[PDB]
Amino acid sequence: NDFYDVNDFFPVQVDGIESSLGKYEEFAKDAHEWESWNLQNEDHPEYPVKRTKIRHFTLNFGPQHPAAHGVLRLILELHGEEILRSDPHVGLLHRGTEKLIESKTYMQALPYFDRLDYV
Amino acid sequence: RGILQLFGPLGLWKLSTFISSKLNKLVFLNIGFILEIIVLSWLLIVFKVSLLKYILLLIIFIIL
Ligand SMILES: CCCCCCCCCCCC(=O)OC[C@H](COP(=O)(O)OCC[N+](C)(C)C)OC(=O)CCCCCCCCCCC
Repeated sequence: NDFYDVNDFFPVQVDGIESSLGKYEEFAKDAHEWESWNLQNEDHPEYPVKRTKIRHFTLNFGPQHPAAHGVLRLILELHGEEILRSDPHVGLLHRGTEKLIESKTYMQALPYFDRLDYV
Repeated sequence: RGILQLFGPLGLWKLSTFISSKLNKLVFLNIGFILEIIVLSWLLIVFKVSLLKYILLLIIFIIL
């Protein structure tokens, strides 16, 4: 689901567990203490392992980075040092040029274009 | 069917079940558990060997 998550060898039918001093059910109400009496091996692929979904290291290649040519919140999701998913967050410099040009003449709208690319 | 069964298969099944119940608790994966017994056994070297019978008496007491 959202917060946590939960074969080759034959499924082997074994029933009628017995010891030398009785049956499995005779000492069932006492064997939880006995760690050597458990019937759920930990190598089984179907063994119930319930582990929380701890999110991966998501460094922010954020606005305050010299590599950034502006203000870019580059949300990088990385495991180890490889790159899994990248979601750039543009808009930290949305001055709304397209909205302002609609209210200014064709001569007055020219200086807006020099401010698109600084170079 | 009386004392010779208490001093026999029926009586010895109780004693074996009692002792084997205590033992099966000891076998459990724990580094701290196995560490103390190793350190505890170092007391055998320290004690004068005239005191082995007392440790044997004490060890039986802890079984209970
Ligand atoms: C010095 C004189 C020597 C004489 C011979 C030795 C004594 C006879 C013992 C026979 C027991 C038997 O046969 O074990 C059979 C018994 C129980 O029987 P069960 O099948 O579980 O039936 C009972 C079923 N209940 C209980 C579920 C109702 O199992 C045991 O307790 C296993 C441990 C046996 C310990 C043997 C120690 C021997 C020490 C001998 C030196 C003192």
